[PDB]
Amino acid sequence: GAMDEKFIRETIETRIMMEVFCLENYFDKIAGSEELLEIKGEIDDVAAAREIFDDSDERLHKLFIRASGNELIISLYEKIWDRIDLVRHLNERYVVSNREHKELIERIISGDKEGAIEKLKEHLKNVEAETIKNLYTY
Amino acid sequence: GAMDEKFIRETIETRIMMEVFCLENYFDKIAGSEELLEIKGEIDDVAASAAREIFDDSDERLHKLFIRASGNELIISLYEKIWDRIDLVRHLNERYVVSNREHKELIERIISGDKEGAIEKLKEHLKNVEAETIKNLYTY
Ligand SMILES: [Zn+2]
Ligand SMILES: [Zn+2]
Ligand SMILES: [Zn+2]
Ligand SMILES: [Zn+2]
Repeated sequence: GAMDEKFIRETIETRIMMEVFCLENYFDKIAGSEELLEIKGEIDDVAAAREIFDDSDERLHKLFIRASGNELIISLYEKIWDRIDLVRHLNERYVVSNREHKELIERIISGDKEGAIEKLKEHLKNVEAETIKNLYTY
Repeated sequence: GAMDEKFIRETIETRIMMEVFCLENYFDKIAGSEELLEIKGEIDDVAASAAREIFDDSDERLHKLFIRASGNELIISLYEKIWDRIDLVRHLNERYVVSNREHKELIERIISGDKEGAIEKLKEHLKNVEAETIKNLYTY
């Protein structure tokens, strides 16, 4: 099939399914992880947010999945990662996605589980909307 | 790795992740489907005690329906990828009568519009299946 609106929407919906489940169910492990603080540091360390982005982005989303310790979930996420990576490269949103990550991280470390789950959904839906908005602006 | 408790628990957790997401987000499509009613009919057409022939066919169809209703081909394809594993785990412990009862209750919650209760029942069903499979991992 084509690289089209449906392909994009399916990718982001799958991410919401997986990443939000893991954030919700492994919230305390994520919040307590050294990896989270390292990612936060990498974001905080710069004003922009092109260099910051690709690393920090993959690391943050993959952390939520890894924290499950469920090797089947981890493997399924790795299986679809090239597709996830394609879709993220369709539209450059470094500054704004970075801001959303930073806010997500602060909700997590401050213990606002309900708000972190909301922010992760909002973030993925925002990314989706902007990617679809720009599908014909190449 | 081994076919052990962790393997089993990971399988059921994955199913809860996928199937509950799809039931929650495509509830009205599932509730309105002809397939759901065909499955219910197949369950209702034999005694609670006769679930064995019932079971394999109705069970795969019911769980796969939830996924299919998403219309998300990536989700559908990932569920298909893990299906042989799901099918292994279900075969580890024979629970035909009781799982069939749980399917019937789940279906009734769906067709009656009780979305919150259907989601609860699906989770309870998968967790009940998990617990019994682990309970019996050394009773072979
Ligand atoms: Zn790149
Ligand atoms: Zn992101
Ligand atoms: Zn069989
Ligand atoms: Zn079942």
